[PDB]
This record gives sequence, structure tokens and C-alpha cells, in this order.
Amino acid sequence: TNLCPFGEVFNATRFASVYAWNRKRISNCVADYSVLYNSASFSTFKCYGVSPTKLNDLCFTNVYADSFVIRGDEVRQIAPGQTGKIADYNYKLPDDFTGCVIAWNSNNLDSKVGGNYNYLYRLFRKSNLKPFERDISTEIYQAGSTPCNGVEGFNCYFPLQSYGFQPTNGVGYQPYRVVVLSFELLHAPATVCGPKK
Amino acid sequence: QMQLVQSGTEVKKPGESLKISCKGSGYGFITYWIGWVRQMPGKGLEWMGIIYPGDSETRYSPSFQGQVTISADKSINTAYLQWSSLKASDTAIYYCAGGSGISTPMDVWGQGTTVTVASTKGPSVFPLAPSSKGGTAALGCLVKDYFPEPVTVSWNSGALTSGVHTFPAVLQSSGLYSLSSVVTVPSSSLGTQTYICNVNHKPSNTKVDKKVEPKSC
Amino acid sequence: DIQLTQSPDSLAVSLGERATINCKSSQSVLYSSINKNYLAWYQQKPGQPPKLLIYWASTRESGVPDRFSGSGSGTDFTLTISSLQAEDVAVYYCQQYYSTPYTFGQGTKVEIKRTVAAPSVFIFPPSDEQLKSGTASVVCLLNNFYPREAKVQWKVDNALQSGNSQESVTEQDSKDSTYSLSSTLTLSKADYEKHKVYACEVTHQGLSSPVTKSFNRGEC
Repeated sequence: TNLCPFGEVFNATRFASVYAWNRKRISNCVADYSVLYNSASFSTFKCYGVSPTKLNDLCFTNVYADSFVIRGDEVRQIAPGQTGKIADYNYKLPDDFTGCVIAWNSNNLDSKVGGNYNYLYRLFRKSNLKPFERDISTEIYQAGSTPCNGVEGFNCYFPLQSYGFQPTNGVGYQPYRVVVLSFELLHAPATVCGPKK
Repeated sequence: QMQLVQSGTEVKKPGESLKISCKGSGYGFITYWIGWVRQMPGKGLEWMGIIYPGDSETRYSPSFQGQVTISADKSINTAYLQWSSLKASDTAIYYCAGGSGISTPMDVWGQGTTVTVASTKGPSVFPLAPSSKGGTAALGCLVKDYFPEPVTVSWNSGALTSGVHTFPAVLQSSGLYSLSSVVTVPSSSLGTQTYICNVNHKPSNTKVDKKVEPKSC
Repeated sequence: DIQLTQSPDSLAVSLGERATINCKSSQSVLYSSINKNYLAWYQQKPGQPPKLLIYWASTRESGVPDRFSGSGSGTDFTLTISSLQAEDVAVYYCQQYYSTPYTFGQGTKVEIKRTVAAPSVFIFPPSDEQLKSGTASVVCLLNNFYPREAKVQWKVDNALQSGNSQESVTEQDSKDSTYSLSSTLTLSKADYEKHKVYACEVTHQGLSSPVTKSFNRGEC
């Protein structure tokens, strides 16, 4: 009965901008991760620190599912030890990340003829994100000596740009949906178990 | 679940290039990274590098950086490993090995592919003929002057396995292998039962059957 | 960059008793996120691909008997085979999979320990066929013995031979835990026809004195 709701994460009708990435907490269910890896409908399934074929007889204190939108060229950026716009200012993994990064093309889904402009990313920040940090602030970025007063202008940027997802885009400028399963084990009960134990 | 099938065995000459393959058979291959391990004759395991076929991310071991190239072709769940110029010192077995995940155990292997770099020679087979001197007596066959390894030996077309010892080969100082197979048998058998040793050497295309019997005096 | 030393390098233990192999890493392999050490153990036998026996230090892979167990934390790890069996003889490696480059230990060989047994000794003269081609190979066999240690001395007309012979030893037999040994004397056809008595002298623990075997050239 109480299977974990990976459906409502992976098959959500609308996703989320990468700067405002979405986290689902998984709890008091049993995870059938075989549904994941026996799918024929991902382009990338990169697991660090864990073997997804070997965690349906294992239990974790909590599992987190992070969901968002980026672009082809940027998928290789969700991954320990990476740098770039997305790893630095948007979504950061730790160097000892334990979990999976799952990704698929979503052009049929996340492009319009006019150009999708509802997916945003962050373009500047005053410092790098810490792992599993989320900044949603829309303060003007001060790139020069002179201080802006919440005003856009010279050496003063609004800190989100849109992606320009048009269906005719090049192969790696199209959008990909991404899910990041991460796993914790504490000195506290487990609640997320494979169907085997 | 996953099985890894590896390409067949290779005899090359020094200088030549070489690509060997390892093809993952199973669902879930998207999640698999594939590693290459070298085992030189008689020695332990060396990890050479690893690749994720989904995006062809590649790590090497500092001992193999530059010296080989681990590619992959994700449309056929195949990983490759390749030299551009083989040396003698590349003679070894090469195992491919997989796990779903990186920094996870390698929990599936291929049955290895053996690489020989070096030229071939076929063996001479000689009888080791038993003594007259009640109890049980011993014979067998000297298999001498072949390269490279391996030879297989069996007796009576495989119809005598009991009591047999085929010995590990040793490198003679001529660079060629020699090796002995012996069996012990009851001593009254040598009048009646026939003793043939069959020697295969795949690399040279030689098969020898050899008759063994007491030396008449 | 992480380096592993196993020990011992070789280990003989009696049927039913407990073997322990140690593995030292030059650095920790503990992930904090899940409290677990990133160390595995493999076994390998001739002509076969490594088998995985234990991962996360102390978890058992499928198809592995309950008598295999692993422990340790930080930098000291142990593989424990309790009630050692015949088919458990094999080489054992510890691997770390905490980061790349991944690394193995140098390998620990595991044999069975049994009661002493003296070899049956034979000797063979060269064939006539080999002598046409100008070489002569004299083989001495030592059959089904232990332990492995064993002096073998070639003599030609009672002269001690040196650096003209090679030895080779079998895998320990699965059923009876014995080895066997070949020694092989090589000399030229000229040099073999100059002498008469070819002798092989075996010293061993299970023999209370040296057994020799011999022939005279061209007799039977």
C-alpha cells in the first residue's frame, strides 16, 4: 500500500526554476527504486556513493528528492566537485554527495513557440552557494563600486535571467528535468525501506 | 541485474594497436559505471580506470594515465579499452567490472580477456615413460618450448582425470615455456591399458596426441 | 590517493578453524552521511574473475557463506573466515571504493594446514626423441605431500648440480590438501651422454631420511 511517492515528483506536470529548486521529503514509505532504473526514459542516471540496484534491501533515516529545470549543457554540472553558473549560484552538491542525479529531455514539455520564459536561473551572487543551499532573493547585484538602491542600472544587475527554451533550440540548449535523490542515515530510526526489508 | 560479456582473446605483435570491448547485458545500464582491471601473469589486481557511459566521464589510475584509452559507446551499452602501441609488458588478462553508482563496489565482472603481445610457437611433446622398479607407477608428458601460455593437457581424451597433476608452466631462459603433466596409475595397467596425453595449444593451432609406454630394453 | 597494505601475505589454517586477514588503509574511508566504511573484500581463484564477498566493511554479498564476516573502522579492517573449508583456499584482496583512483591490497594467500605427508618420488630419463634434437630433460616428480617445503638435489655421477634446474608446484589439492612438485634438469645431449648415474635426492619433513631415486643411462 504505502509505496513512496516518486510518481508525484518525477511526473509532476509543472517543475520549478533551478534557483528556486524544489525539495520533497520522503518518509514512512517503502521505496521501489527498481521503478526508477528499469525505466527506459532517462538520458542520465548518475549515482554517487550508492548503488541503486542494491538499496531495495536497505533502509534510510530520510530520503530527499530535489526537482528543477536546467539545460543540456548544464546537467553535467549537477555533481560533486563541479563549478559553473548552476553549481555556484543555483544548486550545489557536497563533495561527499551520496545519492543519484536523474535527468531527461523535456522539450515536448517545457518549450513554447514564443519561447518559454518562466524557467529562471541565477546569474550573479556575492558568493558561492553552500551545499543544499537555496537562494530565492531578488536583490539587485552590485558589480561595481557604486551602490544601487534596489535600482537596476549601470554596474547594477537584476540577478535572475530566463532560459530561452524554444522548441527549435540546439540539442543541449533545450530543457532537461532533473531529480536529485539524496540519502541520509542518522542515529535515529529509519523510515525509508526497500521492499525486501 | 547485469552481465558483462567481454571480447575474445588476442594475440598481437609489439607495435600494433588493439581495442577490446565489454558489453553490458541487462536493464538499468544507465546507472552503471564500468572499470578496467589488469592482472599480469601470476600477480595481483591493478585498477586501471573507470568510465560512465551516459556522458563518458573518465577517471584513470596514475599508473595508466596516458598509457591507455577508456572509451564507451552508450548506444550499445559497450565500454572499450585500447592501446595505440602495445609493448611486451602489456601481456595480461583484462577484466571489465561494473557497479551501479560510483564509489560503490564492483559487483559484476566479465570472465576476462587475455592479451598476448609477442610471437607464437608450438610445443614439442615428449613422453615421460614409467620405470620398472606391486605398487603404483607414474608417467606423463613433457610439453616443451611453446609460447605463449596457455596449453591445455588431458589424458585418454579426457577419460582419465583421477590422480593427474599438470604443473604450472615456467619460463625457460630461452623465453619459451616448458611444463610437465604426470599421472600415477596402478602398475599392472602398463601391460594392458593405453596412455595418451592430448596437448592443445590454441595460439599456434597445434594439437598433439602422444603415445606413452614403457621403454623396451 | 589511498594505499592499502594487507597482512599477512600468506596464511595456513586448519580445517574448521578461523582465518583472519588484516587490511590497513593509509587514510580513513568513512562517509559521514551514512555511517559506513567504503571497503570491500574479494576472493580470486585461478582462471576466474574476482568474486565480491563483503562490502561496506562488514556486509555480505549474495552467494557468500555465513562463515565469511568483515569488521573494522577507520584504518584497520579484518576479513574473518570461521570454520575454514577446502574451497576457501584462494587469494583475498581488500579494495577501497571511497574515491578514485580505486585501489587494492597486495593480496593474501590462504592455504589449509594438514598433518605432514612424505612425497612419493619418481624419476624419468629423457625420451629418445628429445635426444635427436640435442637437448636432454631429466624430470623428478614428488607426489602428494605436505608441507610445501622440500629440498631437491640433482646429482650426476654423484656430482651436485646447480643452476641447471627449475621447480614447479601444483595448487593444493581440494580433497586431501596435498601439493605435488616437478623438478627438471636440463643439459646438452653431449653432456648427458658423458655421464651414467642420474640421481634425484629428496629431503623432506615427513621422511626421516633422504630418499634418492636414480637411473643409469640406457638400461631399463
